Amino acid sequence: TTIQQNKDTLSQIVVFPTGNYDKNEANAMVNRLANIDGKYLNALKQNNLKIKLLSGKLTDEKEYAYLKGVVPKGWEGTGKTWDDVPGLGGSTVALRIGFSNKGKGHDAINLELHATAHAIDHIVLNDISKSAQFKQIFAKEGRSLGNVNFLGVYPAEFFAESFAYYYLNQDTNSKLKSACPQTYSFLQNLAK
Amino acid sequence: EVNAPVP
Ligand SMILES: [Zn+2]
Repeated sequence: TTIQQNKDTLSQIVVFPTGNYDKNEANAMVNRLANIDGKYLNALKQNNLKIKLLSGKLTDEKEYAYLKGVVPKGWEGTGKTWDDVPGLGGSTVALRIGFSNKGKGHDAINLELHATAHAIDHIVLNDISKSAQFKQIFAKEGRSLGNVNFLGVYPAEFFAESFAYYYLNQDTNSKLKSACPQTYSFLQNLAK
Repeated sequence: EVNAPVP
């Protein structure tokens, strides 16, 4: 689908916050999500997945208050809790506006694409990151995309970050193709 | 299921 179609899809699943926030930056986050293949976005929409953009801390939302003080998986030793984490992906998606870029409380290439990749993995693709096919790819290429002690340890995180590289822009797409050829082909074939 | 971003 075109960018126009994907933004149309995203206008039906993206939820904007009540309080004040940077409207232009929220729009920029939507624009980057619009690079995701429309097949995935419409599957998320069919499953009533909402992409919640947040004006404050994740745990300030009523539905995430249960995570206050909880140490996220893989963040052991960081001294941080979910209160300080700018994004969440999986059965739901919640993203703090303004924290997209690497270094804004995270080291993902892009916050919203990484988090939405987790939701696509889990909701649309039946946890494909844990499939035998992807485990063999992850075993070979899981350390070729940096942050090897994190991406190289958790297949779901390698899937999510590889997904983000594939769709952020053409430079990251090409960088993935050179560093992780089997992962690139896997994602290319997955999208038809 | 919840997953945090890369630290
Ligand atoms: Zn993650």
